[PDB]
Amino acid sequence: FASSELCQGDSLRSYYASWYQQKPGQAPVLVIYGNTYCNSRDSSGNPPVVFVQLVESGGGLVHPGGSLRLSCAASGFTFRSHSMNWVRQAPGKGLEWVSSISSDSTYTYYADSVKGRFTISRDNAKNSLYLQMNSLRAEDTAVYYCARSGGQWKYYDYWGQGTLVTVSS
Amino acid sequence: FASSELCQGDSLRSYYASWYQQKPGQAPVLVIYGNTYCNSRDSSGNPPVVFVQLVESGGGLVHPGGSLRLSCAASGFTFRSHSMNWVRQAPGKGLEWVSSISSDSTYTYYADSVKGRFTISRDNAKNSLYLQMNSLRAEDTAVYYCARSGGQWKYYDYWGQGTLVTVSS
Amino acid sequence: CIESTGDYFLLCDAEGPWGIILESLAILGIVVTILLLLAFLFLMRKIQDCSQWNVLPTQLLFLLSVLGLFGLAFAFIIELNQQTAPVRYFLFGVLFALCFSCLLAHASNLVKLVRGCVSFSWTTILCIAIGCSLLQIIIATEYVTLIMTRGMMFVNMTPCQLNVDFVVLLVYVLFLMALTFFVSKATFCGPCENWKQHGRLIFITVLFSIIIWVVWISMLLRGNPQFQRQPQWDDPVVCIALVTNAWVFLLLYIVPELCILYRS
Amino acid sequence: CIESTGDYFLLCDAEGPWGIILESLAILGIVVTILLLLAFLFLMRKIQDCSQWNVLPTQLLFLLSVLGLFGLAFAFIIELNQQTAPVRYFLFGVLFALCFSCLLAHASNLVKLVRGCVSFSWTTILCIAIGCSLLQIIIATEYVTLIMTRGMMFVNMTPCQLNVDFVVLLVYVLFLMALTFFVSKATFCGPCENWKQHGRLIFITVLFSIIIWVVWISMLLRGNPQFQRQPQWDDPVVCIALVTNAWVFLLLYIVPELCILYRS
Repeated sequence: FASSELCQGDSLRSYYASWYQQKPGQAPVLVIYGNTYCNSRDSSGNPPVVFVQLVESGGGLVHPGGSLRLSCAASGFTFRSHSMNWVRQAPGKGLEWVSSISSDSTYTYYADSVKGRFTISRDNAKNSLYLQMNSLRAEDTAVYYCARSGGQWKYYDYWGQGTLVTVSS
Repeated sequence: FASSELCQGDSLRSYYASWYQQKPGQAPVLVIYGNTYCNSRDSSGNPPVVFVQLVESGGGLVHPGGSLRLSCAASGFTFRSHSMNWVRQAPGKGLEWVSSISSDSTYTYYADSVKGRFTISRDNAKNSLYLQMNSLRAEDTAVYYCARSGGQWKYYDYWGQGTLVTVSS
Repeated sequence: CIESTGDYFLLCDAEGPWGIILESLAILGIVVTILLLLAFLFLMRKIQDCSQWNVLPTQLLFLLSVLGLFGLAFAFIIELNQQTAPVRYFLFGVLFALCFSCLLAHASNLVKLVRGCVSFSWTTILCIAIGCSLLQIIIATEYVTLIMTRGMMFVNMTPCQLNVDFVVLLVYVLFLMALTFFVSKATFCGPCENWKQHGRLIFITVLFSIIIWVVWISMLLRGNPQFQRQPQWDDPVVCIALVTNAWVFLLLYIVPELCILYRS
Repeated sequence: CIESTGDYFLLCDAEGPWGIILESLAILGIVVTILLLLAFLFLMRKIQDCSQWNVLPTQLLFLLSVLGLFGLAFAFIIELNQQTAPVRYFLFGVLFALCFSCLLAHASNLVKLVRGCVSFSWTTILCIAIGCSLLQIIIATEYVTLIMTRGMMFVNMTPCQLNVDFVVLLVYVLFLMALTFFVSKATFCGPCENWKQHGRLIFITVLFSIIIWVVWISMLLRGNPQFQRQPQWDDPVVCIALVTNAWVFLLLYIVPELCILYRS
């Protein structure tokens, strides 16, 4: 469970994974739901996922060591029917997992590399998903995309447009 | 109180009137609110008005003597805050008044030339306005526009796009 | 200086002139109820019989509830677009329960003052007058807050459910009326006759006020959709029923009550 | 075969393993309560003293309410996203009011059986056990229907007001608990001693049951926003309080009650 294990892996007969495609400069889409970007369900305990419209918010310019707030406003769909997935976009490998709140703000799975600096919640009143980027890190400039899962195959059919936050030294 | 009385009129010191300007092929916009298109508030008992987005619905092709239902859907504004007016568009003179439901469906001022064939109502739940054009008349082809009044001067700041219903023999 | 129009010198009342023809009756009710309450408060000075001094607080609360009914009928014509949406579903139930629970209190006092027992004290008759209204004030202050704070507010409810909730809220005062009617009917088997005229007074009042209800609630539920009388005959008929129920209370009950408990 | 995960073999429980560590306790509660109810129903065959036969229906309803509490704690972990939204705000109040009103009934029976009077009949103790719960079933069947039909549903309210309404709904059972505590504290002045151990049982039970409440409700209102323990420590702490209150009722009340009303 270090970095990217896969899309081959000698642990296939313990879960089920999916496949994804992504046009350049755009949010990715699933290819097919359900021993040999990509996606891989795992059982590490620590959140194991590695690689009708949704819009994200945030435009602050804060120096490192400060605080910023991210958002994901969406409508046209049942907010209390699936699970959202904050995902960060980095050049090269691509997408990486961030906090993945589900149901009604009852599953706060902060990511391994951000656990303690990102707080997630699900507000089903205004149908919005937020993110608190306090204690900003210089080596954390990325695009945090907003998605909503299908659940059974961990496929994210619904996607946002991300937000290019450029916190750096 | 026949056809169009005015914008001169020998009843100026008993009410207050307004003025309108209309680009061709577009809904009119009021110019200035508050003895000498135009407008003229009067006190005839019968509804005396003569001359953030609203959309209208209806596309049926019903034979004369039949029935059809009109609609006006709107959002982005407080539905239960002012009065709204059905208005019909005819070539030549221009706009003519139709039923003018207000508050919460408690004031039905159906038009003199249509009283008995048009039923109006205000629904504040889905923020929609309806119209029942049952017992269709051949000589009643017009464009019924949807507006929302200001009240104190009977100015209609908000306007719709009408509906080209072409019932004819 | 308050009218019923669209807004600020706009189109006047449509369908019917159910404006001043209820405002003047409400004003007359307020004035006559104020004078009657003053007379009924001065009535406490001169009464020496403690047999009827027990029901004086219950009649006082009936007068207060009728005054509230008239004052609400004053604010029951402006329709549900102002900040008077909450009061129309709380004060109505509270004051109807107050009045009919005062009627039930008097009925129980008659039951226990006709068949040889002793009239309850001031504490007991007042407690039984307010106890039956406690459930209704609880139910109404639950409904009103649950709507104006948690759920969708009153001015965005469809009229098909915006007056069905009137019945849903007033089922309890309906049960209170039914209990009052049954008790005053059961008062028939009684040897003493000096209080049986009060029993027949309550019987007549509740019969009139159950006839006033067997149609108007039924009208709002059934006929107005069929008569194309909604929401135009939705609020005016409610205000008409309110003001004539206040008047039948003040005239068919309190006037005869002051007639048989006269001033000498 | 029911787990607590995201959906269909997904990520497991976070924060704490408040799953089977409450499900197994609920299952044990169900089994022990079923066996205890069977034994307590067979107890009616052998009892010959009518002095304690009066409280048998009240203890039976307490057992039923505790069984309902365990069954609700079974359905109090899947969070507010299924069709189990209505039950969490109706059954909790109803069963808590049922249990604490049975406690109040037993307390009143002790008051009127310790100072020289005679224990109430089966009808009276059952009526006073259910009457204090009538207001709560009314309040709960009002709240639940008013929200799931008229206002915005449970699954679209913010958690900051989705557990404040829990306190707002349970103020009545809080008053019921306070009344039970005051009554069994006032039971101190009593000459008879054969029923004072039941009174001290009630005193201990309600002291424990006001201690579990003086923090948990206060915790949800105050500390969880400050401890960053919401809405992850929102539902599990409620289920923990529910299951330990059901267990303290079944253990620290019903076992000692069966110990002083033993089988011979």
